[PDB]
Amino acid sequence: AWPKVQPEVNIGVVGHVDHGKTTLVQAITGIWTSKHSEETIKLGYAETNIGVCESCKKPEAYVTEPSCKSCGSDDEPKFLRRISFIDAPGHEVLMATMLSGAALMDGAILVVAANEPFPQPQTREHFVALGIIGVKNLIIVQNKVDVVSKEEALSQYRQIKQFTKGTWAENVPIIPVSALHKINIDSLIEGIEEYIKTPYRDLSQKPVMLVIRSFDVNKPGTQFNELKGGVIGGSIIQGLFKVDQEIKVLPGLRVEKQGKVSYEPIFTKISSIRFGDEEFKEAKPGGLVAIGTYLDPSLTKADNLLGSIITLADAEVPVLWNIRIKYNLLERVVGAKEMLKVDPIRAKETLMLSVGSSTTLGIVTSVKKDEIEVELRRPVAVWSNNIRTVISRQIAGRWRMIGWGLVEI
Ligand SMILES: Nc1nc2c(ncn2[C@@H]2O[C@H](COP(=O)(O)OP(=O)(O)NP(=O)(O)O)[C@@H](O)[C@H]2O)c(=O)[nH]1
Ligand SMILES: Nc1nc2c(ncn2[C@@H]2O[C@H](COP(=O)(O)OP(=O)(O)O)[C@@H](O)[C@H]2O)c(=O)[nH]1
Repeated sequence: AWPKVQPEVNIGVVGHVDHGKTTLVQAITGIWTSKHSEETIKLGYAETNIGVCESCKKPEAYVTEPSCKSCGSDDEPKFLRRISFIDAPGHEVLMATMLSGAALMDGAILVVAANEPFPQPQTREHFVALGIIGVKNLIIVQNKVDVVSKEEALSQYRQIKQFTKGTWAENVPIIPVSALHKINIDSLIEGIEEYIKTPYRDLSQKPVMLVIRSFDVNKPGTQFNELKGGVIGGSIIQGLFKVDQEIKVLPGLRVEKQGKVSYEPIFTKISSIRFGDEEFKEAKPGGLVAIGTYLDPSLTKADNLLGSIITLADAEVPVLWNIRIKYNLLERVVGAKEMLKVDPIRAKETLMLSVGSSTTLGIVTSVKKDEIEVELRRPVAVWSNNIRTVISRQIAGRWRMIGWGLVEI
């Protein structure tokens, strides 16, 4: 038998909308992401086990369920790992969610339609977005190869391989498939194993989890004495959490008093840990977890806590209202139909910073070549110095990434 274990890695599936992201995840997992249930946790999210048939031949040997029959064995295949997929379906340019999901990803798949000319505009943007959020274990999937000749396909392979020449993606593998008719889906599973390894985990590190959702899971009609603590859900970036640990939510609760706004950490205990509809006793990185608490539900209702981080109660985690960022910029942003150039940061101009799952707004109080300082509209929990942030500006009525950087403390 295969063990029931949580997902150990997140892989984001992204690409120009309509190019087949949602279908591809379904080909692999057997689940359809928009929408799914339930659950809640939004986005697209789907998990699958991944296994190998030792007797049989690769790629065909790879399997997402515990049977080797397809290669001729009644033998049980070797369990490799459980993985999860996160894809943001539908409307794009809407992503402060690409930034949330950004910090969840241990690697990505960029879906490229084969019956359409490459790069499309949203396809170039996603390729830069990926560099900015610094997720570099990347497989490029050439989808819909079934609608075009081996030849039209190799042509696009040429174009893609060329377009990544000189880039950090120069050696990123390109895998042809049909998500809709399920062709060569095994080559892809092989590639995922080869090109997106579960990262080193250090379990001694201080537990930290980004909150991407919060619910009140009590159904209407629920008797008061049967009520359930608020549920927070999100993904653990480091350390591990255990049922019954004491934890706190940062920045936490927000106070008026009555004209001067501050933030108080929110303290509570972990009542339960769920991955999918599986309960567990611990939560490590990878996958999206649902943490039950002893919190008054009105605290977690309707994603109130979105953007928070969760640490253990006695953890030491600065909450700052001003931050120093060592930053790089892009020379040009894809912009309108034409390439656009980014002005250097100017004093007092307001910016959008994504830290972890937080998207928070700030006014730039100092600017130099490699560093800037911003006054934040809302404080951010900085759980370490390595923390990557994504600077974005207001360009044409819509917020758009102009570069990235490291928060310094
Ligand atoms: N650990 C834990 N997770 C829970 C619990 N109840 C629900 N979850 C998790 O929360 C999600 C399910 O939310 P759901 O039951 O749909 O609540 P809801 O319908 O959104 N709330 P509402 O009806 O108020 O809109 C899943 O991720 C599930 O695993 C619980 O008691 N403990
Ligand atoms: N022929 C063909 N059609 C596909 C393939 N993948 C997706 N589609 C179709 O493309 C349309 C939108 O694809 P979808 O999975 O929703 O991509 P998304 O919008 O990026 O999430 C749907 O009608 C799918 O049936 C494929 O591999 N081959």
